[PDB]
Amino acid sequence: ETVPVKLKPGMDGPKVKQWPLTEEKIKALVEICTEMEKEGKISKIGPENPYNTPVFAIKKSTKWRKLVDFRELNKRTQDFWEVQLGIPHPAGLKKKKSVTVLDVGDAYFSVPLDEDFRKYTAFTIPSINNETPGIRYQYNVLPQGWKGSPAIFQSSMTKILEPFRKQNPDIVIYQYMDDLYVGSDLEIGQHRTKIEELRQHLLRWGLTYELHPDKWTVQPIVLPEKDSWTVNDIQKLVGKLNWASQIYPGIKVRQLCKLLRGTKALTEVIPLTEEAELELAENREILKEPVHGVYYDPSKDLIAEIQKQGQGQWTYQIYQEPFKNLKTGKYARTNDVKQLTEAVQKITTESIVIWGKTPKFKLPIQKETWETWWTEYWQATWIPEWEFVNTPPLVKLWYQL
Amino acid sequence: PISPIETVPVKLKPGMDGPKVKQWPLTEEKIKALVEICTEMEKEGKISKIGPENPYNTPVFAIKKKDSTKWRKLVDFRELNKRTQDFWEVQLGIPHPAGLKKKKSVTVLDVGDAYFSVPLDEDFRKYTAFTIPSINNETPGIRYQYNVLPQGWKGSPAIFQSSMTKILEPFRKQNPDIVIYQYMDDLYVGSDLEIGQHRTKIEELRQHLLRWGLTTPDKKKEPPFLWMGYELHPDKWTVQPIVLPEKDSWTVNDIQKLVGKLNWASQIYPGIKVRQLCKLLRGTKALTEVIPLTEEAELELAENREILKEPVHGVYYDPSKDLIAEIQKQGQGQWTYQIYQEPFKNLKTGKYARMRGAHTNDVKQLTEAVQKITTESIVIWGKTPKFKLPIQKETWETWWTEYWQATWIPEWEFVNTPPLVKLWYQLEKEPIVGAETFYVDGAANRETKLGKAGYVTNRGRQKVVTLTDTTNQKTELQAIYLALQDSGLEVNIVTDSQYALGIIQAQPDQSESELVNQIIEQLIKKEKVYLAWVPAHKGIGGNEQVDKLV
Ligand SMILES: Cc1cc(C#N)cc(C)c1Oc1nc(Nc2ccc(C#N)cc2)nc(N)c1Br
Repeated sequence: ETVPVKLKPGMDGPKVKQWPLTEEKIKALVEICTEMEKEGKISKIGPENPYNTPVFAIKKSTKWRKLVDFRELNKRTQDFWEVQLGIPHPAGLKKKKSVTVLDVGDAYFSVPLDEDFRKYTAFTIPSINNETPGIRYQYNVLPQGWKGSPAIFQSSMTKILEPFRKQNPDIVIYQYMDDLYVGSDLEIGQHRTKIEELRQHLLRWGLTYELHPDKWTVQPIVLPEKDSWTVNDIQKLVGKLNWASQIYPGIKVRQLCKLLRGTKALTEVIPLTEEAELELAENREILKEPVHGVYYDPSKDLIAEIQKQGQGQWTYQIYQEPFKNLKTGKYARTNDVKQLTEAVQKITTESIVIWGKTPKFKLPIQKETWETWWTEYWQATWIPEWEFVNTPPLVKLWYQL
Repeated sequence: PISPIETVPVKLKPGMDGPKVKQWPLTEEKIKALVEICTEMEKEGKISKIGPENPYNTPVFAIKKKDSTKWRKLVDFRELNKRTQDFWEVQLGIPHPAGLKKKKSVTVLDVGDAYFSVPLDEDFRKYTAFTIPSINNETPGIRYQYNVLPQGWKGSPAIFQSSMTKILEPFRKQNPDIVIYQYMDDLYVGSDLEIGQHRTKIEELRQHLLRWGLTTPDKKKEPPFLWMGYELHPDKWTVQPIVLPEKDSWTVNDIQKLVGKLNWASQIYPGIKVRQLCKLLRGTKALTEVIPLTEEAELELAENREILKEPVHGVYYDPSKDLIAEIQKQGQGQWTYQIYQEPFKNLKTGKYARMRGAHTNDVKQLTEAVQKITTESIVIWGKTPKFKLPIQKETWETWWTEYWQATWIPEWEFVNTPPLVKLWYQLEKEPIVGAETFYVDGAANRETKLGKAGYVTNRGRQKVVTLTDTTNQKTELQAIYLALQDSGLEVNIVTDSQYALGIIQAQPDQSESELVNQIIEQLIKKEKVYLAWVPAHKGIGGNEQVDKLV
C-alpha cells in the first residue's frame, strides 16, 4: 500500500533537459533499464507525460550504475521529505571514532510509488545524433536519488534496525538518501565486525568505506613564521589578518602595520617589533580556535566555497552567511576536474555527517567544462546543488597553507 | 484509414474546462465549402456529428486555397490549446549529416493525411466540438467533434510522432540492418542493400505501415536528396547550394541573410569568416536601411566568396575509427576547426568566436573552443575527439597551473599551425629587488565623476593627474597604467584595487576596455612586473600617502 505524495503547492513537476551522453553510457543505461522494466521497477511512458529528469551512468569497481539527477524533483517535493515526516539528524554521529557508509538503495525497489506521483519521475534515455526518439520511462517504485524515498521507507527502516540498535545502544545509525551511516567508538576491528553483523540483518530484508570524524580538524588561516621579513612579507601578512578580522573577533593589526611606515621598497627587510611579535602570536592563538559567534542555523542552506591552491591542493569553507565559517578544510593528492570532483564528494560527505544536509557549492571552474566531465569521476548516489564562480584571487591567497 | 493503435490519454490543464467559444456567422459560400468538406470527413470517420448535450464549441472558418479553387477547412484551437495539458517535446534535436553513416540505397516515404490517420482519446473528443453555422445564423448549426488528431491542436504533433514510433518498433527490431529516421509526416529509410533487396524491404515497411492505418504513396527520386538544408549523397554530404548575391547596396536585411547563409556554409566550408560583416549589424537600424560595407567587411566578403566558388563535401562517420579535431586561430577572437577520421576528409568544420567576459587571453579562448567542440562531438558521435592544438604542451601547463580556475582538456597533441597560442607576458611571482616600488592609487568622486590617479615610489617620485567623468574602478586602472609608463623595464606595483588585480593577474592579452589594452601593450614591453595588493584605508605606508595625495 503506497503513501500519498504531494508536491509543493503552485509547483508543477520537473522539466529538465536530458544532457547528451556518450555511446557507452547510453548502452549501459539501455541494458540496465531493459532489466528494471522486465522487473516492473519502471515502465515506458507516452507523450502525455511532459516531465523530465536527467539520467547518467557512473562506474561505482568495474560495473555501470544508473544515476538519476532528482535535484529539481527533490526541490519541488521539499515540503514532503523535510517537514511532514522526515528524518532527524543525530548530533552524536560526528563524534564517533569510526563511521562506515553502507549503500541501502536497493531497499526502495521493493516499495510501490504512489500511482499519482509516478509521472513526476519521468526520465529519458537519449540517442546519438538525435537519430531516434529518446526512450522514456517513469518509476513504479521508490526511486534511488529522490529524497521522498528514505522519508517513506523510514518506518520500515527502523523496524529492520530495532534489534541491532537495541543490542548495541552506543552505535549510531543515520539514514540519508540511499546511504546508512554507522558510527561507533569501538576499536577498528570490533567496529568492522559490527558492520558485518549489521550487514546480516540488512540481508534478511533485501540488502546485499570508513570515515573518522574525530580526525577532522579545522584548517586554520595560517600566519607564516619567518626568519626575516620583507615589506612585501608584512603587507601580505597585514592583508591576511585584515581579512581574518572580518571573521574572528579579537584580531589586531595596529602595531604590526606600524612597521609599514612611509613608502618602502617591497624587498627591504624590516625588523620585528616587541609589539608586533606579540600580535601575530596572539592572532595565531586566535586563528587556532573555532569562530566565536558563529552557529549553525537549521533553517538555512549550507554553502561551500572551494579554491584551487595548486599542486593538487584545494581549500574549502562551509558557511551559511559569507565569512561566518562553520568549518574550513583542505583536500590534497593531476586532472583538475577529477580532483575537484573528489573534493566535492568528500566535503558533501562530511556535511552530511555533521549537519545532515548537503551544501550548495560555489565551484571555481567553467560551467561547460564541469558539466562535460564531472560524470567521469562521480561516485556518489546523491548530487549537491552547485553554481560557478570566479574565485576572488585574494580569497585564494588568504586561505593558502 | 484510421490507425488501430491505442489512443494517448489526454486531459485539460487541472484548473480549466473545455472551450466554449461562439461561432462567428459565415459567408454563404464558406458555409457551403464547410458542409462539403465535413460531409467527406464524416464518411471516413475523421469526425462524428453530435447534438447537445455536448456543451463545448470551437470556431471553424474556411479559406480559399491560393488562387486554385479549392477550399480548406480552418479550425481555431487557440482556446482549446490554452486549455490543453502540456506534452513531452516531440523530439528536440535533429541529426547532423557528419554523424550519419554511409548508405547504398535511400528512399523517402511520406505518410498520407498523417494526423487524420491517428485516433484521438475517446474521452477528449467532446472538447473538439465545432459548429457549421446556418445561413445568416437563423437556425441551429451542424455540430461535429473529431475522432482523430486535429490540425492545429496542441497535442497532435507529439501524439502522431509517438504513434509512429510505437508502430515502427517491431519493424526496427526485426530489421536491425536498416535505418529509419522519423520527422513530422516523413520517413527517411536507408540500407546497405542493393536496389533489389532494398525495394523489397521498403515494400515490407509500407505493408507494415498500411497494416497500421498509415498509407504511403506508391512506387513513383535518386540521390542527391535535399534534406534540412543539406544535400545528401550515398557516401558524402554537403550543404545545399549557397548563392551570395552581387549588390552595390546592402540593406540590414540583405546583410543579416548573408551572415546566415555564411554561418550555414561554415559547417563544411573551412574558414568562413563573418566578424567584419557582423560589425555592420551593430547598432539600431531599420531592416530596409542601406549599410555601406567597410573595407575590412568588403575584403572578408571577398575572402568568403573565394572559399565558396568550388564545392566541398563532408564524409560520413565510421564508428571504428577515432575522431581527430584540429583548431586554428583565425582572426582575433576567431577560431576555426575541422573534424576528420582520415586526413583530411572532414566529416565537418565549424567556427568559434564567442567572448567570455571583457578580458581574456588566447589560452582561455582555445580551451573554451575545445569545450564547445567536445560537447558537439558527444552529441553527434557519442564520443570525444583526439585534439590537435596550436599550443605547446609547456605553454598550456604553465597556464593551467598558475591560473586559479580548474580546467582540463582530453587527449591532445601540439600541431605547428601558426599563429601559435602563447602567453604574451608573465607576472613575477616574488618582489623584484632593485626595481622601483610604485605605490599607486586611483579614486573618483561619486556625484562629480571627477577623479585623480597617481603614485608615490620609494625612490621619491610622485605624480597625480585629473580624469573627467571616470569611475572609481577606471581610476585604479589609470593609476596602474601611469606607473607602467613612467617606470623602467622592471617595476614593483602596489595597488589596493582587487578589481584591477583580478583583471591583470588573469593575464589578459585582449580586452574590450581601451585602457586595459594600453596596460597590456605596456606589460608586454616590460621585462619584469610584480603586482601586489594591500588593504586600503588600513593606514599602510605607501598606500595612505598616495591615497592622501589623490
Ligand atoms: C535514411 C535517411 C535519409 C535522409 C534523407 N534525405 C535523412 C536521414 C537523416 C536518414 O537517416 C539516416 N541516414 C544515414 N545516412 C545517409 C547516407 C546517405 C544518404 C544519401 N543520399 C542519406 C542518408 N545514416 C543514418 N544513421 C540515418 Br538514421
